[PDB]
Amino acid sequence: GITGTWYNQLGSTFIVTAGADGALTGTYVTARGNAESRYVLTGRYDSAPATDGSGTALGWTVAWKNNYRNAHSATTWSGQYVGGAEARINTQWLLTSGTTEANAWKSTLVGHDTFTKVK
Amino acid sequence: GITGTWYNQLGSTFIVTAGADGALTGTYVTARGNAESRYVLTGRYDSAPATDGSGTALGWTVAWKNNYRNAHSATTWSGQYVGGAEARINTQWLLTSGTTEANAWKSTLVGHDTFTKVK
Amino acid sequence: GITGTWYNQLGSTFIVTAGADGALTGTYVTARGNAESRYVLTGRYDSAPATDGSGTALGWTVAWKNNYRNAHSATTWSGQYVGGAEARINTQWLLTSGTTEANAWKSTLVGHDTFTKVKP
Amino acid sequence: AGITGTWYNQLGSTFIVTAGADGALTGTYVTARGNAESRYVLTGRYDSAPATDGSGTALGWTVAWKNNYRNAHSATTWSGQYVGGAEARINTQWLLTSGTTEANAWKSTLVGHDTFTKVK
Repeated sequence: GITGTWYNQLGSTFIVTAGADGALTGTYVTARGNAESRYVLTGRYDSAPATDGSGTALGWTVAWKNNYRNAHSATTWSGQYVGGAEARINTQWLLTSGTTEANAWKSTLVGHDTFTKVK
Repeated sequence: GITGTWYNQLGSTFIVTAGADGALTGTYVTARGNAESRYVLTGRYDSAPATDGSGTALGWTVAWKNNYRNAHSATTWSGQYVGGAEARINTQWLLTSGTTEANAWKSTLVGHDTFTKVK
Repeated sequence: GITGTWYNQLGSTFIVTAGADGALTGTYVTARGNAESRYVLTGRYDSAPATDGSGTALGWTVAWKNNYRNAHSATTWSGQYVGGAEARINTQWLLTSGTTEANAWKSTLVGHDTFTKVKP
Repeated sequence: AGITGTWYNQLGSTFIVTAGADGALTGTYVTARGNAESRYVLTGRYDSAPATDGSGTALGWTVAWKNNYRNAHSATTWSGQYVGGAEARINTQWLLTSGTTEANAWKSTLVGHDTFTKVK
């Protein structure tokens, strides 16, 4: 149920393969949809989830460097897959920027994102 | 730099290798430190950080399932490596459990961990 | 604008008054809705926001103790009010429970709530 | 309780609070510069009947970053626990939300952690 293409509310797209061993690998593409807008992702999921209607736990990381650009920052998503007709990945994320020690206090943004199988 | 053996405040161990293409791979071992406590990690880091004194942004995920136990949860760590003598990795983390839709609102914990090369 | 009765997605009600000095005072009602589910809230908001089409920053706290129960915990919401056609207050929140030292690493939940003046 | 008094964080900030019998926290927060222009009102709540098993006392507070001398259009909320004793401490996480346009709300909220002690 996880492997495939997911869309968030703001225009982003994440293509992921969920391997049998717990691995997530894919590419995350930012709103521009550009080759310059593609980044690698890697994560982990619960490959033996409860079958009692509970969600499947997962997280992934994107570092925001590719061959064309580098924002010197890393986003991690933590969340759960929810299957069925209303299939959704519900997440919270933390975005950390590389800063100097004095600015370290304001290094990390926190948000949330919901992903769906259609836009 | 990043490649190595790090320890958090509480006794967990993070064995990581940082690769040229921006990959983090390794093993996370919880405080007990036996075989049943070893978990696979994956992540990313900025492989070309700023040269001005800023940290190196990075993130990883551990799904809390191995061959012996499955907690049906995943933590992601978002942070930065600060080099020099007294190298440290300062993070924030999100731990999400798989839950029913009714309990989702309390599926995620947040905290902070600091890692150093000394135990 | 902020003053009034607001509702989240999960059934709760935030009854708030925005004071001229930047105070928020009021009552937070969890989903059950009877008198054992009413708690005091206090908070602060930016009483002179920017005129560039930005939101209005605010936050508040509720400690989960009233005369009927005590959960030994407290939630704070940090957020912004966005006015407009369908006025809303977008927030993230942190819930901390009282714990021992050995358990303080799992003391804090994180989540987000969207409040509207229209009840779901 | 325990909580009433002056608390210092590592970055040079100071907060002076009074804990009321009914769960009120009121006071002032002073950022590192230390003068009038660096002083802000704080309001919050705490568990006035904590457990007696040695757990912490849950609490939280909010500061909106506006005084009579300046306005940053943001507010911070701290959620945490007081832990009493000889080395008393308030351990917190915080969220700092800034007022922004809709296009930038995704990037409105910083999260971090602060520990407050009674010695500077």
